[PDB]
Amino acid sequence: GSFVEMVDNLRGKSGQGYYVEMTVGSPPQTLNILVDTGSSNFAVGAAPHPFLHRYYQRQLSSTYRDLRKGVYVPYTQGKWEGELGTDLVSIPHGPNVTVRANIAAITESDKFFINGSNWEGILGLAYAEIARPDDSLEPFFDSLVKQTHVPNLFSLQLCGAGFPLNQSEVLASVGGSMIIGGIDHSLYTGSLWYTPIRREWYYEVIIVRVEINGQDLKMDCKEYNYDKSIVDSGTTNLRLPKKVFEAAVKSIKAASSTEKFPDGFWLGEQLVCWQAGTTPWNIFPVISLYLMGEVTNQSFRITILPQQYLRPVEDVATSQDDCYKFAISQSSTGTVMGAVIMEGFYVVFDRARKRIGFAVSACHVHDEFRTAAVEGPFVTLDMEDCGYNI
Ligand SMILES: CN1C(=N)N[C@@]2(c3cc(-c4cccc(C#N)c4)cs3)CN(c3ncccc3C#N)C[C@H]2C1=O
Repeated sequence: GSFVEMVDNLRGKSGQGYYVEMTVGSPPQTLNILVDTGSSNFAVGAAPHPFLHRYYQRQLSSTYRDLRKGVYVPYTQGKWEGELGTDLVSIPHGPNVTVRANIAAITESDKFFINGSNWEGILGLAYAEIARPDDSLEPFFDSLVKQTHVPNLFSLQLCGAGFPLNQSEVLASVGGSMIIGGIDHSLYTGSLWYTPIRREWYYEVIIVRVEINGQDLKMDCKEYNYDKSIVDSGTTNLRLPKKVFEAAVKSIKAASSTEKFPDGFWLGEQLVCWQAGTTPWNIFPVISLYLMGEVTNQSFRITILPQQYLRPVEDVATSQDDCYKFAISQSSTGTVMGAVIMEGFYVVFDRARKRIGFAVSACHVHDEFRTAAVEGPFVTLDMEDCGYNI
């Protein structure tokens, strides 16, 4: 561990997202910010809202600069509108630098802020191509790298607890680490394996094979990346393209057939509970995603356990039972490797070398019989054909 100042600087959980503390303005205004590798804007609440107990007050910052331009950001689950500007920004438990970055001051929103999440803004870590209004609005990390000597790379260790965390607990627990500008060896075990970043917009990758307990899903690999596959700290579930989801669920049901679960469970709608300590992890299969390697015709695989894809939730009666929701769901916008994948691994976003690294996380949840894994290499042909083209 060479970055002790940044280790354990995250808080939160997959259901509400993971956040890091940041400061904006002069004097510094502290805010908690959602870490999102699935978007590219730095936006913070800048007006009163029922679910916020603090927000960015531009009139109190001597270094605030108005860009005199609005920004509207509508998405599937919600939306927000803001006013663009720039200000000095820092990350207390991060690199010891202060940079002038773009900030979308959120003045109106719908279904964005969450009651009890404890975060007041979002940090989009993806590329400029997907920044709103357009790619001319420089993303925070781009500014950080351009204005300082911080290496163009960051790594994330998202730590799921393995059990439900109440309001007080989630506030006092360490949710993981975001190492800005480097890789901390204390956050993973084994080796790091890299997959190429296919294109720099979202953090796009290419999946070349999928197994459920060693059994090949056997679909045309293009299906696995239709219409794209991305790594997103801002998505709770492992989301799969409709046809892949259908085949995967069928296989997971078959592997766990000694126990029957209601359709609502598989739809991610209702929870399933077991007497305290008796969750039958062993009847559920491990899932392996093979990713294109850096060497020609070479791939590697990352394997997760049900301890990753069964999300712990508190029982409706807050009993002593151990309950979960199935965290794999369908998508009409490609594969999304969300917290379900990320909680099992230390993930290195090596922007400098256009690649993403994976290693078994020192904080992944497992049992005495199985562990998450990152293994390689495997001989794989025509992997370029697995990538989708409109
Ligand atoms: C998938 N995904 C995502 N990666 N990021 C967004 C948000 C995620 C959460 C959220 C809430 C709770 C838990 C978790 C988790 N884990 C995440 C709140 S808002 C932001 N977004 C944008 N997209 C494009 C441009 C700008 C923006 C913004 N802002 C589309 C949203 C989305 O649907």
